[PDB]
Amino acid sequence: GDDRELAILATAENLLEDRPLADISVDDLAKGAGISRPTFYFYFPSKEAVLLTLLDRVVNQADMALQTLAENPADTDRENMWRTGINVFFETFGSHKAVTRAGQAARATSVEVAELWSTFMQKWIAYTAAVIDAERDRGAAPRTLPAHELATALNLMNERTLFASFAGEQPSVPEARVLDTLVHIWVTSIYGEN
Amino acid sequence: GDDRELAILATAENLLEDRPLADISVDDLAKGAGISRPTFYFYFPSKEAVLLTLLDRVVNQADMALQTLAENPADTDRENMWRTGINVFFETFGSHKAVTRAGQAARATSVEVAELWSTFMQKWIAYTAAVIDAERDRGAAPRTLPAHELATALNLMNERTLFASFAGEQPSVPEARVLDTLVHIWVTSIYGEN
Ligand SMILES: CC(C)(C)OC(=O)N1CCC(c2nc(-c3cccs3)no2)CC1
Ligand SMILES: CC(C)(C)OC(=O)N1CCC(c2nc(-c3cccs3)no2)CC1
Repeated sequence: GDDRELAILATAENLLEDRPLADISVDDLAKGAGISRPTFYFYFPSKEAVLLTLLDRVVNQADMALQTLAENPADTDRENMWRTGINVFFETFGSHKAVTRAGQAARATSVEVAELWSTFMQKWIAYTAAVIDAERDRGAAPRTLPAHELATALNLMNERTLFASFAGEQPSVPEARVLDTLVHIWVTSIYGEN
Repeated sequence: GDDRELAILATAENLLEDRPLADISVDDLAKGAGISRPTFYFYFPSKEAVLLTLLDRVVNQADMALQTLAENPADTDRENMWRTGINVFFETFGSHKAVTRAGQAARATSVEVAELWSTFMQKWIAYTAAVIDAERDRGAAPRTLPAHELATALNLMNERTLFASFAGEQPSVPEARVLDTLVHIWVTSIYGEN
């Protein structure tokens, strides 16, 4: 009943390693999962619904992980604080590169995928702006740009930059350099007077 | 002979305002251009080839404009220097939002579009890193991150952020705030010790 769904999901992720969604069929997924094609159709209406679910799981896993840090006041400098937070996304999405690649491409063809991404991007930006605001309150960061606007561009940077790196796009920041790169830009733009 | 091509190009850009490429037909474009369908096929092999050409023109227009500034040593502060350069892209792409939207989406389905974008992104990053290097040489900017890595992430920020704004994505930085936002992050990350 339920392993069947989980077997579909694993097969989908497995097969996403080697080819896009357009090159994987319901037969491909039923076959991998040890089920017939109409039995697939009991768990999912389409291969696109399988992707949506994979992406949902990865996005939520990154969100929950971020909330774990949000509840814990880890004794450290400002720089370490942002690094560990950026690291949540580096590690989560980086541990699921195929789903991330596929999920990003699916934004353009699927309003459910587009909505999903939009929802969590809104949450992550709001939390970032909440933290920049706290920093400003305590006199740790200067009152420069509107915090929500600053938080938007920085999170958009992280999206584009982390994902370009994972896919090895030309141009991209090498995966082994991306964390350091993003953290530099975050700290100097949040804390910098100029 | 040649206005016919230019009429196809104008009709394509006109029609891109109201719907995507998938909702515009060769008949749509021949019709707008005052030509028959087989006469279209003399100038372009596909609607996708019409897009590629539109994008090529917009990318080159932004590149030439950037090179005009690159040759001129405009007397001003560091902040103004980057602002006018970022402005080249804000203005060019912002004056051609439909082609930009369509051209960005076409990256995913067209290796010629993907290659085109990749080529110019490589050029623009190289020039940015060349300027950061000059700044460092003259003692204007500190030797923090590798310049080419810094330049990559900043240009990726500009890509994602400017384009999200133009399309009015949720989340996005309002178009009237995006220039100020990007310039802040560029100046603090290039010039900031921390
Ligand atoms: C200070 C704490 C740990 C609370 O927050 C952070 O350090 N953050 C908040 C969220 C930031 C974030 N990055 C991202 C994305 C990366 C890639 C695509 S979205 N989404 O949110 C990373 C830094
Ligand atoms: C200092 C000079 C004027 C030489 O350069 C700049 O100010 N630049 C270099 C190029 C930078 C750039 N932005 C972009 C993109 C914006 C949107 C998509 S690419 N490409 O290159 C903008 C700032």
